[PDB]
Amino acid sequence: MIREERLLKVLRAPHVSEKASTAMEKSNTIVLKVAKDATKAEIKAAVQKLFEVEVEVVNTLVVKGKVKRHGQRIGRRSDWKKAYVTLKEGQNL
Amino acid sequence: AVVKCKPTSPGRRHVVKVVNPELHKGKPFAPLLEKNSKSGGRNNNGRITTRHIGGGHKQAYRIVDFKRNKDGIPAVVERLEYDPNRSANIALVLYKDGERRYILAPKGLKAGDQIQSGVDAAIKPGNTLPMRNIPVGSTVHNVEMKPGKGGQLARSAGTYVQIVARDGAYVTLRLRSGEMRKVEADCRATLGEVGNAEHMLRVLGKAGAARWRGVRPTVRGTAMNPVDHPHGGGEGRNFGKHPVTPWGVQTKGKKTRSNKRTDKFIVRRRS
Amino acid sequence: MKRTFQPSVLKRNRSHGFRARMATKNGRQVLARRRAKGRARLTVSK
RNA sequence: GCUCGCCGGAAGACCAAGGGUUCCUGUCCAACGUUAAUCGGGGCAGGGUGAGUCGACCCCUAAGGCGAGGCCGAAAGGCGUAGUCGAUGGGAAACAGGUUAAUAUUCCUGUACUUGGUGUUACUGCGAAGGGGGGACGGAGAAGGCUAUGUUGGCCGGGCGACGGUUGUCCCGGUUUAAGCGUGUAGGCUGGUUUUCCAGGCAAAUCCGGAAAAUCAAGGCUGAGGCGUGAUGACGAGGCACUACGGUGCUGAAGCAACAAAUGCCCUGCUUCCAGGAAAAGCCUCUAAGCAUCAGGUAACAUCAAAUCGUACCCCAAACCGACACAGGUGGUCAGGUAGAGAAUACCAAGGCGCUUGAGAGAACUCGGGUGAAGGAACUAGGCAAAAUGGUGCCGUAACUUCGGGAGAAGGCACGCUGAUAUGUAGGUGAGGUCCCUCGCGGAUGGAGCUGAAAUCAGUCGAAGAUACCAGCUGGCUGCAACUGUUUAUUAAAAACACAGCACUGUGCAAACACGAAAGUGGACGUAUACGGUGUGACGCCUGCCCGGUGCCGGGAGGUUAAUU
RNA sequence: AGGACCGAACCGACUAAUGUUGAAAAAUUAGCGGAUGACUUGUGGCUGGGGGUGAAAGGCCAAUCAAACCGGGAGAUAGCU
Repeated sequence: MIREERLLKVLRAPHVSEKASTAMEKSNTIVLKVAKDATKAEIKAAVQKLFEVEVEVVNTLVVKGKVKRHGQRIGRRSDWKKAYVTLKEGQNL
Repeated sequence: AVVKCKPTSPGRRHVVKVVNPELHKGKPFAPLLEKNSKSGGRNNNGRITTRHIGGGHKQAYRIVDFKRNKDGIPAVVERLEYDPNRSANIALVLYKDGERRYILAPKGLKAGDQIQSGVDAAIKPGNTLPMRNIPVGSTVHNVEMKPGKGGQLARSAGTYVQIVARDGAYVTLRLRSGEMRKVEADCRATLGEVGNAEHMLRVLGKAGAARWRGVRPTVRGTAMNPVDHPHGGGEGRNFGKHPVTPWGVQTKGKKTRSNKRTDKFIVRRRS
Repeated sequence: MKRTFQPSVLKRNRSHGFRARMATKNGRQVLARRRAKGRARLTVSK
């Protein structure tokens, strides 16, 4: 499922928002931006090795980037992948 | 039996239908079924090549044994069936070795009757054998034109052929068209007439009845415009043409047979 | 009333898509003329 | 915020297609919004779409597409075999509750299920691209059993009324609970088991098919719903606490029965008819090549896995197709109360709205309506338009007729409410009890309770009882076309086209004919009771004379006559 | 049983008024015909321009079809304005 070079490139950033904070307080679930091509398996092992915590389940979605017009021309933001990584009951960080 | 319908509605008054209680009710023998793809009269270019074909009921194809070359093994007729693909009826026959086939149902044949094919089968209705061993004068149907190729002559409901002569390797047949034709005597034929002679006594009674059979309307040429048909348009009802096909060829009277390679088998043309 | 454009992405792509142009010599010429004109959109794609 | 009004088989809710952030929150108002705009589907920023079992992908094919070689064609290319693609169809599995400003059968809580891998253990013949089964199939109709759902009663909580009465035969509200698991019911289909033999199933078969004995009468298969369990729970009016007054927390009564009842389910059924009603895989079974103490098969427990993409929002529309925030167009699903035959119609519930210029005024004239003295088609090309008729039951109904029709012909009578028959009837449903039982979701008996049209008699209110909405005008003579259909999308729906029926004529199958320089294909997996072309146009009585002209069919002697020599 | 009868949905389009710089480049309102059939409709497919398709009106083939649309021959030609 893993090879360390790949594992280091899969997790991109913490995602901060009220939904992401509540998901931590209420469900011990951390919300992340991950590599667009990442799989739930890679995310689960990357989190388990790097952040050194035990993972229960990983859920993922793909966010469509918003379009912004500019007179006669449009710009488009990038799609990215969101990961809801649920930690095991014994919460850490 | 042919039955008239009562005029409880105007499209019923003239219906006269062929109802045969000998025919199996319900479903056929599935292992002899194939798919049957309707065409709308269009060829592999997607063009209408034969007009007036379209719609009408879906149909499954019954695999019918026109060759009748399971020689030596007797068979019994299990039942007569309705076949949507043809005017004749068919018989489901069971061979002594467990095999089942369909055959054209000859007149008089019914469940229980025994059939058989081969050089030595008995001279009786529903039997098949090479015409060099059917007595001159007999009445046959499902006649082969080449040995072992499969029956092609006199299959439609009520038709039959008469062997009027045998000489050399060739028999002479009076086809149902009236034509006298030579066919080689090793060709197979089945004794009797094709069943369901009352087929020609049906009266569809209404337009929808022809639609159920996949026949679309015919539009008369003289009802068109000149650009569409040589029978032109006019101004009120006008004609004054010599009647032709939509493609300018003389209908009514012009011979269109042109086959020098088979001329030699035609003893006398139909009259 | 009912108008002439009734959309269907599946039918759009089959009649006019990139692969449909590529399938015939003349469709491949539609794409040549279009690349020589310098178009941004060769066909309507995803 | 309190009222009023509108839709309610939609103007509500949910899908697909299509769109693509329009979704939620904050903030802003120039432009966009047919007005103002603090508001917005507008600007700016941030947030938001969570799946083994919902869809896609995936396996399987349909029409059809593509197509190694190949056949054909000046080139380009056309067609096509093996194959390979292609859903609008077939194929494993998840439900109820809670939660967010915005997602949820995806998160959480509870309770499940499916198919694979790995291990353990007991038993065991395993094995396919092949065989067989199965999957797997129409229309119409009948009506029995049910559920969804509703109504009443009971039960529980609350109520005692702004103005005469209201502790009662009173008022209001609630009375909800899934998949899964167990049971195998109303009902549907079918005889079962053993042995032996065999020209079929491309070889093989223990399977299918066929044959022959033996033997038992009950065996198997399918199957809504109910009941139980799931549920020690969830949901639940309300209560008590807090509250930034938006909310949050804790707690929580009854949760039954009877009757009615679908167009949903049993039903891919049953009955019946002719027009005779996909394919392939998954699946079950059979063997072949093989493998034989291996492998593999079946089972229980355990363990692991089920990736990836979609998921926001609009969706009969202000977000899709219409240049517009356009009276247009857009496939499927859901179906509450009263009246009603009803999915018509009227009023309502849930839910959603008052349609993005308003304020006054109360002229002509225009638009859309209501009423009208006397007359009643005198109008006009024409009763154009209006007005009128309109329901159910019973009585009754002409010429003509192809005996079906004409016919709802025409015309007439009854119609509300209350009581009696009967404090609720005929009927429908059906409990306790008693008895039997191959004991059950059983049978008989029994008739309580519940529900309930219609009739007659008597009485009674109004001008009027099919009172509203809703809802045929009728008759006589005649042209034309038999009829139902079809047609000039957008000035013509007709007497025009079609039609069943009739005739002529071609066509012996490598058919005629048609699309194609061709290959190939349609005709047709049809075969003269068939297929094409042409005309006529149900049916009834019938269809006469003319072959000179033009056309077509047949003819061979003579004349004339091409390339060629 | 029925191209059977009455009648919503659904399909159609006989009459009239309105509208005609429309709410709408064909509609709206009141009426109207079919409504188990030659019915109606979703998804996808096939047929291509002297060609298709046509229950036939020269109808339809992407808002003007007795020969579509686009590009090219092209500055066709115009004894005409």
